[PDB]
Amino acid sequence: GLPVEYLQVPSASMGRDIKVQFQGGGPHAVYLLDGLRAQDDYNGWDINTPAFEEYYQSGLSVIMPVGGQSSFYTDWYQPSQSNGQNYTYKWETFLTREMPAWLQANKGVSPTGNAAVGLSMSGGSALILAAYYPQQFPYAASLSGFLNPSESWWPTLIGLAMNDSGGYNANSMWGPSSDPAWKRNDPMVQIPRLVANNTRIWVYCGPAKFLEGLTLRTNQTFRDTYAADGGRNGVFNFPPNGTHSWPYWNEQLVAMKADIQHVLNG
Repeated sequence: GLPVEYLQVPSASMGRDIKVQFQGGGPHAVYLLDGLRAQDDYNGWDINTPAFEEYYQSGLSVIMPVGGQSSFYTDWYQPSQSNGQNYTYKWETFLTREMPAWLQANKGVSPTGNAAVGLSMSGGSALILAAYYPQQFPYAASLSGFLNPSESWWPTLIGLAMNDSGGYNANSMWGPSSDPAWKRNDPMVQIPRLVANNTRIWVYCGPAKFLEGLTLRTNQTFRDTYAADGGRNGVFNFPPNGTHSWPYWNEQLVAMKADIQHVLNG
């Protein structure tokens, strides 16, 4: 393995340095993306789980970016017009070009053959990353993600969640919900890409009752649509007693370990 390192990785596009938590152990890597309330000091996976301990000696490096609260790890249209953001979020640019090039040049981490693992806001992001960058991400996991952001109740619920996580503006990110950027970044809409790429996908989920019914309809509709579209490379875990929380999110990270090992490492 490797002692956990704390890296400063420059982002030309965002005009600043992005902190990155890193643990070596192999040329391919698991990207652990954070949730809606991503803090600026440490990645949620490291604050809350033994994710590093669990992938030590796995044959895989672990990459744990820091920051990007309410960013959906996407390239925003503009700075958030609401909370005085003085720059434009460009996290997709960062994760698909700037971080991997840094990591290949300085550490020999391969820019292809990796896994994207996301939760909450980045669950969908991990699927979108694999949909448009299949060489970089043959494996993607969404744990309690927004599988259908562009549809029905979700744009409002996302906008309200961002409002409540740092005062961010979904309008600055992807425009109003009629904007095509909403459907470009909708995992449900991009299922044919996941099917065409033969991406290995791992999907978990487990007022409040209304909210559960919304996620249940959305996630079952996702599963249904993936299978109807020819998907053969998915795992869908909807345990009744699973929760929307770090211990179950970690339980899923552990359960897919062997899965990621076989896919990325043959």
